[PDB]
Amino acid sequence: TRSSRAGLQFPVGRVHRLLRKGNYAERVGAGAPVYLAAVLEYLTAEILE
DNA sequence: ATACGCGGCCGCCCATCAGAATCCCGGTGCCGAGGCCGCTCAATTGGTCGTAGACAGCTCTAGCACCGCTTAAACGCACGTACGCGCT
Repeated sequence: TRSSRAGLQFPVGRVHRLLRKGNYAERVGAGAPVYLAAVLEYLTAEILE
């Protein structure tokens, strides 16, 4: 389930919703919620340490 | 009248009993992961429809290349002036 299937530490089923409610393009590409959680986690980790 | 005795005082080394101080073991407070949890409202699940957008065909602009006549602009150097910058 999202983190699982994706294999990330970030919420994949949270940024998908905001990107569709922000109202960016007409519909949303399937690519992004998942990809978009990934880089975010990556940045998150780069600072903490 | 005249000579002997001594008396506590005292420096001396020498003895006894308490207090100061270092080491052998310590309790205490603060910070940060943990656990617990629970009412719940946002994500997920299973599902339909339709429409963007991938994709293949097509044609039809414009970006490339290439050349040579013409010449304005760059080049390099020579000479000195009037600033950069150092000192006071």
